[PDB]
Amino acid sequence: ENLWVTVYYGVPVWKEAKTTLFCASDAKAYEKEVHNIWATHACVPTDPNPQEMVLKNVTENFNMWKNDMVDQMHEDVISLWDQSLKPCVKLTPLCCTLNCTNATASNSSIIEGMKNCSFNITTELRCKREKKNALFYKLDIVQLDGNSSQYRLINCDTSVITQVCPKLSFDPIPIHYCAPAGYAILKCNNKTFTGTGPCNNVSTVQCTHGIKPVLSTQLLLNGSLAEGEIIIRSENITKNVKTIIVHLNESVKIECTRPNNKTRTSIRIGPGQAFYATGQVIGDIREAYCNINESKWNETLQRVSKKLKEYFPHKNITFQPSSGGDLEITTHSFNCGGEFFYCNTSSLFNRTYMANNSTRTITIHCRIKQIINMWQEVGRAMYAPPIAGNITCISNITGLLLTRDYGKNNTETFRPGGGNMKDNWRSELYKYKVVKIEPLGVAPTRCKRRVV
Amino acid sequence: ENLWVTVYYGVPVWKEAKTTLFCASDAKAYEKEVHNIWATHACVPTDPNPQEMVLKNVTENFNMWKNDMVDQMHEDVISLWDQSLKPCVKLTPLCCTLNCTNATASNSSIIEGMKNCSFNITTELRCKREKKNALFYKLDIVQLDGNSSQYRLINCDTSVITQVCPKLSFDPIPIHYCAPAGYAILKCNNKTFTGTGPCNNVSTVQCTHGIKPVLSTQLLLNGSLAEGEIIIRSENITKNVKTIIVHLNESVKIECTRPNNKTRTSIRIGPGQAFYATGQVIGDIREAYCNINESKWNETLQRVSKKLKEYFPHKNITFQPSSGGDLEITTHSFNCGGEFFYCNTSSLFNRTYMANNSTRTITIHCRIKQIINMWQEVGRAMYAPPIAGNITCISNITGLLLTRDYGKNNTETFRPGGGNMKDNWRSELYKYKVVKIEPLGVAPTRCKRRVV
Amino acid sequence: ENLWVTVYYGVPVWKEAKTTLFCASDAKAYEKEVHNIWATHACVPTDPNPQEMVLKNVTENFNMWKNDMVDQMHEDVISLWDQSLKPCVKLTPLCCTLNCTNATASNSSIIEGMKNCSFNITTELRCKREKKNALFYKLDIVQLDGNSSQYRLINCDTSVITQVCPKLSFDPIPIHYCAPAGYAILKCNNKTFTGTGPCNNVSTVQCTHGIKPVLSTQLLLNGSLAEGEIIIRSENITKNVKTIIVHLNESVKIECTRPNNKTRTSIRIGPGQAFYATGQVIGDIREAYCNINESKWNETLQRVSKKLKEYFPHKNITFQPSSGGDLEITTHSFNCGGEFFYCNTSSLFNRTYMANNSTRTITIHCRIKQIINMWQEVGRAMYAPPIAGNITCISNITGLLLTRDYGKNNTETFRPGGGNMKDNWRSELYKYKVVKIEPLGVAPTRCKRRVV
Amino acid sequence: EIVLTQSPATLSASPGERVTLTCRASRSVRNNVAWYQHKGGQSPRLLIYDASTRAAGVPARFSGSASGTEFTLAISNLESEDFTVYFCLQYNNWWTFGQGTRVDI
Amino acid sequence: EIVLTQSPATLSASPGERVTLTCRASRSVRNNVAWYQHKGGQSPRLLIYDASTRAAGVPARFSGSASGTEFTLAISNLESEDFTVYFCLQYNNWWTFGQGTRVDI
Amino acid sequence: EIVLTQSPATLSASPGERVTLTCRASRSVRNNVAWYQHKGGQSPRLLIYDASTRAAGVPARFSGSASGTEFTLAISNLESEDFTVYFCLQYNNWWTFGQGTRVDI
Amino acid sequence: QVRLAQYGGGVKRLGATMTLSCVASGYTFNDYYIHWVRQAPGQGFELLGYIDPANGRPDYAGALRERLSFYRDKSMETLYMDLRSLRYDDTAMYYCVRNVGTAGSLLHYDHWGSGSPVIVSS
Amino acid sequence: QVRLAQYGGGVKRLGATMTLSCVASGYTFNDYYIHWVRQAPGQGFELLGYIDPANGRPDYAGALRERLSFYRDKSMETLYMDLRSLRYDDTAMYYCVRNVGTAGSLLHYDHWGSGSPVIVSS
Amino acid sequence: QVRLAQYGGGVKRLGATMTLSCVASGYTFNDYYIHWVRQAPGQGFELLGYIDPANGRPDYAGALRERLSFYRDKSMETLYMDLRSLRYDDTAMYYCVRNVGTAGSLLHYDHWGSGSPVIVSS
Repeated sequence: ENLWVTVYYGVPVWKEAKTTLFCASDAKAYEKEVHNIWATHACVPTDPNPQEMVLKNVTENFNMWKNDMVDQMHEDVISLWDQSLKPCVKLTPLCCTLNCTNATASNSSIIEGMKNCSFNITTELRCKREKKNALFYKLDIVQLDGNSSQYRLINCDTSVITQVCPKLSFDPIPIHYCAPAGYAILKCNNKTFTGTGPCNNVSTVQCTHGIKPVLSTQLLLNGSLAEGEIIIRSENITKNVKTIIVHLNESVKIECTRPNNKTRTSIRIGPGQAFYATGQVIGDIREAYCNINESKWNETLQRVSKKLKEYFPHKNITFQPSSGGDLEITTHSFNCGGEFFYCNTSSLFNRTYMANNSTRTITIHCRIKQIINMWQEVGRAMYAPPIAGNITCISNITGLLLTRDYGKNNTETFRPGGGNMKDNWRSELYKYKVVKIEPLGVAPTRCKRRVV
Repeated sequence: ENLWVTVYYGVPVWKEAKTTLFCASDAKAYEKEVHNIWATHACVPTDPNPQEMVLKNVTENFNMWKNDMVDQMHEDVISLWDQSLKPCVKLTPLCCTLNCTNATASNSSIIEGMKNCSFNITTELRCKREKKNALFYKLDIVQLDGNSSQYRLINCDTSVITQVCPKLSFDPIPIHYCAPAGYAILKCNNKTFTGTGPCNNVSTVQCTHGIKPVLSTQLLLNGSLAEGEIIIRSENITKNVKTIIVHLNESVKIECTRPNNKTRTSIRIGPGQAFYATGQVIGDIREAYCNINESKWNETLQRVSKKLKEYFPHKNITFQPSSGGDLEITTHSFNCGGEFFYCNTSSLFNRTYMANNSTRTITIHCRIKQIINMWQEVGRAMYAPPIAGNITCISNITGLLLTRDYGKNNTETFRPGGGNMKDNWRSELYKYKVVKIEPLGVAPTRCKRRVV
Repeated sequence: ENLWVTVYYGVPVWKEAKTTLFCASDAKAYEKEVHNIWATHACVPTDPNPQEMVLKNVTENFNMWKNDMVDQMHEDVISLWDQSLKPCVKLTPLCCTLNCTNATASNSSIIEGMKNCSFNITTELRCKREKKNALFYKLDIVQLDGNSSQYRLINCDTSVITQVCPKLSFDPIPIHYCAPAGYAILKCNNKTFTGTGPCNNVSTVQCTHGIKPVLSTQLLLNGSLAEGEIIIRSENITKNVKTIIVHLNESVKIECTRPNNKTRTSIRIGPGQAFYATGQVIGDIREAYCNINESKWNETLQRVSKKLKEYFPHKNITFQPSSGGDLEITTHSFNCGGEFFYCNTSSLFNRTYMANNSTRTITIHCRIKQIINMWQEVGRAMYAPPIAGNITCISNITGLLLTRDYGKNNTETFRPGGGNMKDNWRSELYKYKVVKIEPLGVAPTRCKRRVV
Repeated sequence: EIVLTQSPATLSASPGERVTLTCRASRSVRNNVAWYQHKGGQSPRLLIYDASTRAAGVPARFSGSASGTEFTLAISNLESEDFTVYFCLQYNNWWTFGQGTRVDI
Repeated sequence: EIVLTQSPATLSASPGERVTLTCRASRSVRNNVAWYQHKGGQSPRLLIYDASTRAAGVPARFSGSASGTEFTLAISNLESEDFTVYFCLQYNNWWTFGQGTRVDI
Repeated sequence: EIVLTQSPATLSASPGERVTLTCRASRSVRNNVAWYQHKGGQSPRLLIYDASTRAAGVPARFSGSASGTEFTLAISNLESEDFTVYFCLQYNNWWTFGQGTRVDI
Repeated sequence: QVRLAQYGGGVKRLGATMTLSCVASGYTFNDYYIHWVRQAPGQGFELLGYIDPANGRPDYAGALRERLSFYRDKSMETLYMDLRSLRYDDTAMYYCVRNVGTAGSLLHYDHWGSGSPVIVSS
Repeated sequence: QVRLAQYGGGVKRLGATMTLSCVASGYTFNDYYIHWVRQAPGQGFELLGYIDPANGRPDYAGALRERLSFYRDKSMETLYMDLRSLRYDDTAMYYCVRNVGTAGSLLHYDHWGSGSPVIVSS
Repeated sequence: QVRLAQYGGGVKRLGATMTLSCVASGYTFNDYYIHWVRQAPGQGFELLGYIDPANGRPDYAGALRERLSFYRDKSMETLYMDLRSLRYDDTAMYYCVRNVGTAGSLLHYDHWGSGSPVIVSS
């Protein structure tokens, strides 16, 4: 009895909303003066330590598929890539038909994945036509009609090509995302979380942990690891799904190399503009390749199958190589050092299962490429200048982007896929959700205000 | 007796000021996902219904000539046109000398409004120089000196030419203008309002009604209609005036067509862009033309004279065609479908008057043009790609942009004019005025505040 | 006894901080509608009179070397030059190899500082080339290898060249700098101030006095004058210093001329734009030159020495010409009218000293140049079109940018230097410092607040 | 392979009547079912999806509902437009269609 | 055609005197009238417009006023600058000029 | 020319010991003095500047101090890294270096 | 707004190979999966498979995995379906169809192309 | 700042045709109307007509509408006046003159060009 | 990050002239002064002079002002030291070295190049 309205300001209560997050970073590169394609372009100073607060007695929903910030990650990474490529040289004067022949080196009367070529150019603008020569990995090139000595760069037909300036680095840096004032970010700390439904152990932060913007396909690499045993995340509107994300509790090492020496050459294009064509290949010629501990691979796919049959309770599971489409999805792909790789993963995925460490070492063939589509756009493409000398690289596999075949009697089947870059960031942003605080609460109370 | 100062906050009082209005729109095109040159570029979400409040007992001044927002309309329309044309292709490779000859229709020695032409082009950079051919409406082209087979595009001496991308549409959409917070917009609802002096029936809104950004000259079309009988708006500093706006209380229909079939063709400019040159004309040839109900035209000009003699009380009034200058003012002009028209309106304006519906149908000759100046700038010009096939169009005449001749004994005379695009928006923004609220009022009162 | 906390808001107290100052100007040019490279680009309306308040009984520190706003002056001037040059035409079509010969005029069978040249150009774009000719001051040009008739523009190897549009003017205007709200600017009014340590007569303003952004080297000109006798400002971390600024209490007039008549010629680049090449030289040929009152020069260097020996108490002081490096520092340089000058100041600086007005008039040889490095950046060179006819100019010397030699027995030595443009603005911004107000003060008081 | 059965194969009706069409699945498909009108010799059109959401621009006379393994399409007013073929589709697992149903006079 | 009459045709004055010039119209021109100085053999210059607004940079010694169909220009100090021709112009309807007036010693 | 003298020319020490090196100037150089390690046959490295500021990435075992015309470098733990040459440098007036000092077993 | 035009329909010789084709317009070509579906006369509709236009990934019905292939000329917003080794029972109407989906799941169809008839007999 | 330079002045033959010309600078060429005005010796000033430089629209005095024509080379900020069929009484000083106006009305003149004399006699 | 690479080191003939060279990378080339310093065997380090790379201004030790010269190819981030008229005692290690400074004063050195040995004997 005897109750009246009262207003409380600052009441801790919230609702879900779309909101513009801040890009945040270590304040200059890895806290260093180096030039790097992410953190050298703005993205504000360091979070020294995220001030995580664990909420008592909160039950709250999360939905990693319908998430409001993955789109912003996708746009922001694209924006940094656009802003950083924009000043660099457009290779447009290079784009006309090349004469080409078999490429070679001393004690290598062929280099097989490759072609030697020569082309018309102008060394200074409105000066005389001039001839220069270089070799290209064959995948950068198309052959014009007939038996044909005539070839062209694969994208300069359809799109403008920009050379990425050799001053930059492709290296990822640990980016952070932060709330603007009056928004808040929630983590969901339950160590078994499948990416949808309620969480029962929840905490808030002004910013995410670090995320590394690694471009990759088929294999999630240099990412986080799951806290439980292996977690399998899918949508659950339908058995039909675009991607399944498998998140490992144990990293599998992969090592890779481009062992041939590269002779960089400089061909002028204009005032302060130089194109780093790929000159003579040096050393005892090999393919690019990668290596894996076969014990760890077998254990990993056994564990993955042993979890995956919990979603799919009928008898048989099977893995296979890619069905078809572009190199970008039909192979595993990544950017070790400063060149792009494409690996025929078929020997990793020939495996089968049913109801009821430096030995046997797996090694895989890789091709490499200089002309690259990004974000699956068209009309713009990137040329990678050659990295001089020879290259070694090591990274951690952390998860698989699977997709599932047609369902048939007693038999599921899966293969590597994904390739749409959003699924990489969704494979790590699955934790977070963003909310707006609505602080102006009202309630009944056993009081009234004096009139005097 | 016994009076002291008091402050009232939020007092409803205002003064006139220049202020930056918001562009507002239906939230995506006509509430649709289509690509349109206005609403697809920003301009914020829909006003579902303007919350008009009629003010009791307000007398307030309006001045449509000295108005503070017409300039912003002019700048904003230009801005949208700049922002939307900027990504589309520059026809820069095309501009050097053409060779040309009489074009031909089927069965025919000729086609009269056009010239056939062929030209050197560069195609993909430093591939072979190559020859291509097209026909142009004669008005797009200048003949170089002498008896001369030699010709050039009319504008590209002076200017960059941009081809508008065929993805877009020239269609108007109903734009709205809205006040920022603390400004307010007043309408003046008096159904007889001449555009200057006091109004006695006034209302306020957060936003204007819709306005359609129609490019036209001589004739105001697809606009609003006056609420009374015909209204004639002029400046009143002097009998000399730049323009007179005549605003009709009854729309007169006009219908138009380009009945010939156009063969679109694609010529490659470079690494993604096609020049949509104009290929062979198909079908039984006609001019472009437009049609009007001659009864309604005669009644309209009778009514216009019957009002106009109230401003000019002496014995005679007369109409005539344009005196001289560019096509853009010497003819009626508009952009039906996706090409630009220029019509010799002389048969509409041969009329005389003095002191004391599908019959006789008027039809008028029109030419059509691909190369266009906008806003009467120079140094930039628009190329319209041909609309393929054939075109029909209908629109509503709503007002006349007159200008007055030298005044002579017992005789006024008027002819079509305007052409400076500001007068089109002033022919509909004449209603509104913008004000800033000055809410901090003070007054005497029979009170003082306690010291305790 | 009996003391409690209280808060005072608005307390006048401050700390030093980096903060973004406003660019401020006379509201359009010199309060005129003329087109000028500073004030026509934004920079807000006039301060009618700075509201200077002298602070009673304030002692406060100033440090002109470590100053927080000189960097912003440098960036802002760069920004205005970039924003104003960006729309003007790139001379890139001109850059291919020139053929050249000795330049001449009627009754001048040589003009010695100069070369006549002819070149291939593309008069209408992507069609037939043409030969055109012009003459250049020799310093704009480099000779390609051998005995060689072959030459190139000095910078277009390394850098884009933009022609500054003849519509603009290089003239300085009196720019002002102003604090954003809650920051404040302090002047230091002590008439003897050396640029570092405490000041005892201090005042505050919303804005600086006017500063003229004069590009010059060796000699500070059209600047302010010192209030005392001559002031010498240096850093004092070490006897080693990059620059010494000498600030005069008395202007010394300098007068200059380019007495030869220039024939401007117009060569088309493409759509609307033209290269204003330098055509035939007219009149009785002379060098460019400058003149000074030798009495005033001798008195000035006597006074400068007579102060400078107070910092350097041992016996001998001496002046010398430049040691080496680019023209920009090895000579005095300035931009009279609209062309750039470079003067061999060696006859001004041959002087010596030790322990214990239109007569003898000094005149000095000057070369002049069209192709210019700016802010000492590479990559972004500038071309000045010729000023037609002939030119006279007058300006006020106000200070010397000295630098000091190796210290040797009983003997200091100095020569002209500086050239890094920051030292010019630091030679006038030495007065000001910027602070943030921290208005939320707290203190003890003999009060407590009532609980009721 | 999830089967859909439509019933009836052909439905007898008169103009302006309310009319009901039925579809059943060999096992659960949740609500992940849709209905299409198929005008003779023409590209089909979407009516309803998730067994219940009428799509944009579809006539308000169409409606639908579900219970377990069974799905129902209704039309409030038959017309010469609607004396035509219709089919159910499921997208829960794999895609599969019913045999279609014709509505006639 | 709106006529302007100036009076006098020639005005006798001495340096440093205050001096007044007059213009009349055949009917009303509101205040839409201006005055110009015409130095011998040179492009004229604007003094006053709207019968009363002294233009920018014009000497303060010039002033003007109106009453009905009549317009007045005045100068506070004659000088060798100002022993010269002046004319009134109306811009109410069309444009027309007076016959001009000369001021002399 | 400001002279620097280092002392000793050679310093006898054992690993893990704290060790001290000294430098003196012919007249005052304020604190404008620095110390460098010179590994055999290699580009030197900065240790300390302004007689007291340890540079970034330098081992914490190095430290230094000053009094009038005299400057002191100290190392808390000798090692095979540090049985090597070191020199003082002054930048108060002109630049000049000491004769260097070697630390050995 | 949107369309799916089609071509390639007609009489085909017994045992031959055909390429049918579909041309999109009016929407963001990377965002929607395309499905190929058919109807033999007197039979209910049947799915052949689907293709992601963005990366060109195909997926096929288990009965036809040997015979079908899909590819796209991405710059042309254009898709192609090969069916190898035709048989009499492939005689049908063939459609390309647009499929809606969230980032997680493919769902119902929202637009059907014009349809191409094919008749298998020499 | 602003100028109106002129040319074309000189002796002209009886009954001939002439083009006089005027060149503007220092202001936004589209914003101001230009008027052509003349003075015969011993007569008050007279208006020939005006031209809007932006669109090239002319208006003429009723006495001379048959004989005059105006046009502009807009990229050159340059105006031309034709007077056809000269007579002895066209002997005069001719000026181009700048006219101020609001968006509504054209008002006083604010700047006069250098003036071109013309003498009509063979 | 930063480097100062060097070249030009080797045997040189008695009384000859040499150019040594130094190549920078990894930092803003205009911001830091470069000093040229040497060590003869059995002697303490010695300064030859310094150069501002931005404007190319040189400065010299008083003993060597006649013999030295410095210049830079600024677009190549590259510096050159000429020493004219070599003598036996110029036999030394030569370094280019980076010098920190505020806007007011040059201070300590923070990075040494790789070093070039020179031997003066025919």
